[PDB]
Order: sequence, then structure tokens, then C-alpha cells
Amino acid sequence: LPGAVPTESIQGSTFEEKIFLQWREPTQTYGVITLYEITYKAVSSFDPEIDLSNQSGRVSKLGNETHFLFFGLYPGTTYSFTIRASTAKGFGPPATNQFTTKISAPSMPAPLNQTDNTVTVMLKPAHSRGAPVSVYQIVVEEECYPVPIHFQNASLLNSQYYFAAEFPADSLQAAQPFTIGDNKTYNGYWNTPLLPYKSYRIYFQAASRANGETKIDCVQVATKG
Ligand SMILES: *[C@@H]1O[C@H](CO[C@@H]2O[C@@H](C)[C@@H](O)[C@@H](O)[C@@H]2O)[C@@H](O[C@@H]2O[C@H](CO)[C@@H](O[C@@H]3O[C@H](CO)[C@@H](O)[C@H](O)[C@@H]3O)[C@H](O)[C@H]2NC(C)=O)[C@H](O)[C@H]1NC(C)=O
Repeated sequence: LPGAVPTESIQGSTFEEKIFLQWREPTQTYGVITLYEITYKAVSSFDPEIDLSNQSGRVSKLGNETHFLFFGLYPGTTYSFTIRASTAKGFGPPATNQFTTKISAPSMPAPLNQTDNTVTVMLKPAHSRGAPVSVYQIVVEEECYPVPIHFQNASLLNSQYYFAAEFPADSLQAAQPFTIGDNKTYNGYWNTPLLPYKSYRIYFQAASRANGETKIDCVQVATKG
């Protein structure tokens, strides 16, 4: 039977939904390696809403080239990989290492009463894809947005947009109406009344922080003339 794959030769370059797995051949080989068998298994995730009990599988990589690309993984998730080499007589001992996929931006959902100074929209919660949703943001743009800007500074900084509101994701845990321009302050952002002679498009934005990376996505929810 062939030997073990060296554990520290196993190296992975990770993406949101892929891991490129790479190793070296067994230290001693009896015969010729016909295939490698890799077991994969999710060990943990930063995503608060995920089922790990079925995030498992097995691949038989034919040939003896010492790499394989794993598609269909879940973001923000640590997968354990166990590799066995097979000679025509059978499998050698297992080697194991583990790697973590990157987090992706939360899943964005796909007007109610427009007045001279305001617009109200039905906000729908975004869903975690590798990390919780941390904050939602509402962006007002004059005719995504990683740089937050408060209305009071938007003219001096000469920005076409401002952040009208920001909420922690424990607010908006079910669908709720929200009024652009209600003059209230949300997380230090002033939901300034819209100007009745200006035209605006309004965006709903969501962010995930975990593992030191931050990922954001956004969707347009309304226009006002
Ligand atoms: C890793 O795999 C390579 C490629 O071989 C091919 O894939 C394997 C998974 C098996 O299915 C092989 O049957 C298949 O051909 C192996 O390279 C091959 O090594 C053998 C033995 O050294 C070579 O056979 C000899 O080749 C010389 C000419 O170079 C002839 O004169 C001999 O009569 C004899 O046929 C074979 O040619 C070679 N194949 C290629 C394409 O170079 C490699 O040995 C293997 N290594 C391990 C550790 O498994």
C-alpha cells in the first residue's frame, strides 16, 4: 500500500464558493498511484444560519496529478479535507488539513407613498451568505456605496449621494416600511427631507463583517422626480 500524503504539503487557496486544493505525492509509493480520494466536511461557519450536518462529500480524483478544485462550497465556512492515495492494490493512510472560504455579500431582496419631500418603501431583510448581516444602509443619490457620507457634509465633499439611515440588522428582522426624509436620525445619519425640485434614486444596502473582511451589496428601491 502507498504511504501518507505529507500533511503540511496540503495547501489551499480559498475563494467565496471554491477552494483550490494542492498537495504532494506520498513520501514513499508502492506501485503507481491510480487516484486520490478526498473527503470534505464543513467544520464551522461564520454564517449564523447554515446547516453543516450535510455539508460533506467525497471525491475520487483519477490520475496522480496532486491538485483538485472544489466548487459549490458555502461562503465563510471552514471545510476539513482528508486525502488518501490509491495504488491499484488500494488506499494508503489518510492525511488531513482544513481551509476556510471567504465571506460573500448578503443576499439582497428584489413605492408606497411619495410626497413632495418624502418617499416611503417596503424594506425587506437581506440574508446571510457566509456571515451575518451587520448593518443596513439607505443611500440617497441625486440625478454600491462603500464610503458613507452624512448629509451635512455632502455639499462640502461634493458627493452625488448621502447616507440617509443606517440600522443594525436586529432592526428590520421582518419586512417593515421606511420613509425616506422623515427627518429622524438613524445611527448618527440624518434622514434629511428630500428637496421637492430635485430628482433622486434611492438604494437599500446591506453589509457583512467577519474574519476582518467586509462585503456589501445594494439594490435600488425607488426613484423620485
Ligand atoms: C503518475 O502518472 C504518470 C502518467 O501515467 C498515466 O497515468 C497513471 C495514473 C497510470 O494510469 C499510467 O498507466 C498512465 O500511463 C506516470 O507516468 C508513466 O510512468 C510509467 C512507468 O514509469 C511509464 O511507463 C514506461 O514508459 C516508458 C517510456 O517513458 C516505456 O519505455 C516503458 O516501456 C513503460 O511503458 C509511462 O510511460 C509514463 N507515462 C507518461 C505519460 O509519461 C507516472 O509514473 C505516475 N507516477 C506515480 C507515482 O503514480
